This record gives sequence, C-alpha cells and structure tokens, in this order.
Amino acid sequence: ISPIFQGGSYQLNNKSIDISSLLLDKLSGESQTVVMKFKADKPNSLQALFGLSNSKAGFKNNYFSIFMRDSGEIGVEIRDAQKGINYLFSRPASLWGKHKGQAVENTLVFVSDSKDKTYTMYVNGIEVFSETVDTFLPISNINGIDKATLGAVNREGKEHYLAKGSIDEISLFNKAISDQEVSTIPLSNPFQLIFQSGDSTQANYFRIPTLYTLSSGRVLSSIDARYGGTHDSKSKINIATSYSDDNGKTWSEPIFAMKFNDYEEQLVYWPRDNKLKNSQISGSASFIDSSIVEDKKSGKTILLADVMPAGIGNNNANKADSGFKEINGHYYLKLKKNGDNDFRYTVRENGVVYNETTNKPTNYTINDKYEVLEGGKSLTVEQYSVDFDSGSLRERHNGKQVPMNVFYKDSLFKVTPTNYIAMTTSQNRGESWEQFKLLPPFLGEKHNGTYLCPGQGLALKSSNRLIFATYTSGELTYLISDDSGQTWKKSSASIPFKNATAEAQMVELRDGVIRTFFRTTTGKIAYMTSRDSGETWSKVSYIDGIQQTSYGTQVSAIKYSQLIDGKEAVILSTPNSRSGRKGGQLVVGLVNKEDDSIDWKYHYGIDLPSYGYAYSAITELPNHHIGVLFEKYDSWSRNELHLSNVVQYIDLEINDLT
Ligand SMILES: O=S(=O)(O)[C@]1(CNC2CCCCC2)C[C@@H](O)[C@@H](O)C1
Repeated sequence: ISPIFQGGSYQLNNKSIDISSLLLDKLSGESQTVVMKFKADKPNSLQALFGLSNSKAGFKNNYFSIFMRDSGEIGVEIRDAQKGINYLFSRPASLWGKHKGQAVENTLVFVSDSKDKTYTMYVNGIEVFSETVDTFLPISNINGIDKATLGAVNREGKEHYLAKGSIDEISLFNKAISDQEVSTIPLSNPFQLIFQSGDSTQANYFRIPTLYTLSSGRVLSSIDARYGGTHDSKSKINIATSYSDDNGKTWSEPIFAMKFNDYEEQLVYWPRDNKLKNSQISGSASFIDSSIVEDKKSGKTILLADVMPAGIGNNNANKADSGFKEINGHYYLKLKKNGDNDFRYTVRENGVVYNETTNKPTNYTINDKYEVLEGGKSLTVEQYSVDFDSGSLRERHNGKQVPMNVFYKDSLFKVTPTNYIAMTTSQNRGESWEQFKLLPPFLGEKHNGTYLCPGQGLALKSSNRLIFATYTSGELTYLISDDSGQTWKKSSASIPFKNATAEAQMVELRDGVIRTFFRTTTGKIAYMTSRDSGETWSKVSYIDGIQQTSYGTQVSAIKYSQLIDGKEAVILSTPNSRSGRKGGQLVVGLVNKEDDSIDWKYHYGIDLPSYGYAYSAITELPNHHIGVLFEKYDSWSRNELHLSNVVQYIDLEINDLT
C-alpha cells in the first residue's frame, strides 16, 4: 500500500506545524501506521512529535500523540473523553540522540491495528511495546478530531508539549502494516545488535556485556542471557557468547558457554507495572557476570562466571561458607542429602559421593556436568516453566525431565546455598565450550566465593600469566594462573571499602606493570598498581575528572596498541554522571612515562548526557577501531527494568574520540 501522506524537512523549533489539510480528509478506516524519521539531539523534557486532536474548547482530552522525553523514552497517548478512554503506552530508553558528533536519524514506526486491537511501537528496528486492549480506540475515530500537528498537540486551540528537533520524513498509511513489512523499512541505525530477543538463547533480556580480541583477529563477546526480566540472581540466567570474524561487522548466532536446564529457556515479556515488576524467578539455578581471557600457551580461550544454586543470589548467599570442605590439602564439594539438615557428604576423586559421617563411599557419583548418578545411571528431575497466567508469577513443573544437577532445587544431593566461580574453556575460539568446573575456594572454609569482575581477564604480554580480577568485602582478590588455568592462586589487595561492589578491570601499562581501575562508593573511579605482574598491589588512588553515582557503575578499560599524541594510551568506558547511569563516555588517557601517571586528555560522549549508559565492554578491533558493547539504559533505575534489545554495539575510530 502507499502512504496517504508523506512530508519531510520539518524543523521543530518550539512551534507546532499544522498539517491538517494534507492529512485529515485522508484518514480512513480504523487501522493506521505512522512512519517517522526524526532527529532530536536537544529535546525538551517532554515533547510531542506528532498529534491528532479535537482542538475545540471542552475537549482537551480528545487526542492521539506520539511523544518522547529527554530520557530517551518514547510513547503514545490515545484519549477520548466521551468513550471514557485514556490509554498511555511507553518505554524508557528507546531512542538515540547523537553519534560521532551528529544527530542520529531515528526510525519510528507505530502500528494501530483495529483487527487485533493492538498498538505496537518500533524504534530503530526494535519493538519497544505491543499492547492489546479490550476496547480499541482507532486514532482517527477520536471524537471531534480536527487538527493534525507536528511538534505539538493542539488542545483548546493552544500548543502543548512543544518539541525541539526535526522530522526529516513522516508517512501515514491507512493500514496496520505487518511485522514482516516493518522489517523492510530502511534504517539509519548507528548501532547493531549481537544478542537480541528471539535469537537462539531465547532470553528476552541481556545484561553484562563483554568483548575480547583474540590473537586470530576474531572478536568474542559474552553476556548474561537473562530470562526472568533483567533482575540479578536469584533468577534464570545463562552465559551466551557470539563472535565476529570481520572486525565486528557481523556476528555469529549465539551459543551457551554455561547453562542450566532446571528451568525452560523461555522468551517471556516480564511485567513492568509497579505491582509485579519485582516478580523474580526464585527456584532456578543461574550463572551471572562473565569474563573472558585468551591464553597464549595453550591457545585456549577461558571464560569464568559466578554460579548460583537454585534460588540463590548475592542477597541470600551464605557469606560464611565456601561450600567446600578442606581435607589435607584438598577441597571437596560438600553435599546435603534430601532429609538431612546438615551436609553429611562430599564429592571426592572420580566424582565419588562420600559419607563424611561413616567415612564410606555411597553408590552415587557426580559426573563432569555436576549431574547425579546412582550405580552409574542418570537420575532426573522434572523441569520448571514460568507463567503469569494467574495474574502473579508462577513457577511449575512442565512434564519434561532433565538430568539431576547438584545445583538444582529438586536434586537429591544439594550444594551449599552460596555463590561460586566456575570456569569453562574453548579450544576453537568460541565455537563450542567445555563443561564448566568450579574454581577452588581462595579465602578459606568459612567465606563465600568472591564476585567475578565482568569483562576481560588479563593476559600478560611477556609471560603466560593469566589474571582474573574478583571482589569481596574489603578487598580485590586477583585470581592468577601460570598454567593455562589448570591451577589458581589469589593475590589480595585491601581496599578501604566495606562491602562495595568493587568491579575492577585491568590494563598492562608496560611489561609487568598492571593498573586496575575499579568502581567504588565514593562517586569516583579508583585505581591501584602492580609492578609485580600481579603479585603485590599499591595503595588506592582516585581519578579526579570522572563522576559516578554514590553506588557506582562497572568501568571497562583497555590499553590502546597505538600511540596517541606520541604517548601510550589507556581508554576507559563509563557513565560520567553523579545522578544516574547515563552520559556514557570513552575517556582517553595518555601515560606519563616518568611516573606511570595518566593525563585524562579526551572525553568522547557516546550519546546525550541524559541518555542511558550502564555496564560496558570495550575492545580494540584488529583494524584499530574501538568496539563498544554496552547497556544503553539506566540499569540502576527502578523505572527502566525489563527492557529488551538495549545492549547494543557500536564501532568507533580514534579520530572520533580525539
Ligand atoms: O593485548 S591483549 O591483552 O592480548 C588484547 C588484544 N590486543 C590486540 C592487539 C592488536 C590489535 C587488537 C588488539 C587487548 C585486550 O583488551 C583484549 O582484547 C586482548
């Protein structure tokens, strides 16, 4: 079908443009699609892009509008006072503002479908909301419509919600165009997606991106595939990965690096209302926060992540129990058997389950997938699915059987309800992953596992040493391996913080010199230095010149391979704001060779200061561009929970940053 209306080059400068004569006599039938290509790099706090209204006195609540906020939110209102209808649909963090110094051309598509009674909004190729209603209100059937407006809504002859921006193209169709059709509309996106709703992971949500450039030139990314909305554990979360062989132009279909099957992989639209949004999958095991390094020695890629047993998260994990019994030099995974109130068992060599109370072996063994065997045979549990059919979250058996895992709720033998760190490896650069193995405890029998710092581990240039930063109360705990991850030891570095989420990332400044940058509770990013290849660590200092909130945000960090301004360069990625997770920046620092101090010389704004930017991943692509994969939303805000396709990837060049 053809647009009944098509116009462009509309400058919105706090003055509505009336297009009533061009549009009103052509609105026909009860279904409409609006396609709008627009820019808004300096929007007012709340502004209408498009409006259809009854403009007469006494009918100020009879209008349809497409609006946006300076937070990046997009939405519509559909109101008819005589029909008693006041629909408001919206989603935070739906828009781009600027990219590489220029206003981004957003592509917006809104479908009002009478036949299915559904209102669906797409922005930049992403469906941000789709709402079906009992009583449908066609946008052209609003009682007394007599004005079509750009850059405002006309109410009682007055302009409301005045917009600043530009509508470069707007088209209206007297049809609800299909999802298939929407997919054919040309986009001008400054970003691409690696992980996305509906892909192979079947997670509707993603969080905690990573990026790492392998020696082959392949770029690898890992991520939390989060099923129960965007909530941290407890939940159902798997670790997924994808790789690019063409400097980030295209990405492979995701696979799992670490997964559990106690709950079904379900694509679920998690409720965003104020009654149900804290609904949380509470009976599932999960992985959370992954980190990647490549080992020169073996050529293996190594991925670590936190492991959470069923129903466990960092809020309810036992802080005073490692889950391992130390017996003469060795650490054995403790198990509790159904019926017992204590942990009377351990897993010894060859997976044998040993009764600690009789000092004798049982006929149970644990396999390499942490599954339970009895006399060599696989025990099973019934899998769970989740639904909101009853108006609240329900977790229930679905009739499918899966291998019994010691991390599961229904298992005969259960691990200690605390957090662990697991490792997996890949021999083919991310095409497949090994079964995970638990790392040993590093802080004794009576201390929970440390928390993995999301992002990259560090492979030292002049040795085969591998380092993964972790944090716990009062210290950073670096996990160090010199034998391709076969064995590990800790190096503790005290930090003057009680129970801080001290997410840390490292760069090798020069041979044997490591600087770690980390999140704090002070509003400032901190750092410490090793000249020991990680053996010992300096006192803590702070970067003055970048602001975080009181609660802080993960910071990603790389050492650039090329000189900038004749100096060695470190690039940081972080929100730069004392209010929320927004105002994302790359910050380029130049290293002063005399004291290893860094002058933070250039700040590049990823998008508008008011637009969302949370956890992030950066890596130098093999062609010396910078790849950035980041959460484009405020992942702290309780208004921006459960958003799909907000983890996005961009390509930048150094000249863009300087
Ligand atoms: O120097 S490495 O530590 O092996 C690494 C890769 N360096 C190449 C050097 C050549 C250009 C691309 C980046 C940097 C980290 O951010 C990881 O991406 C791995």
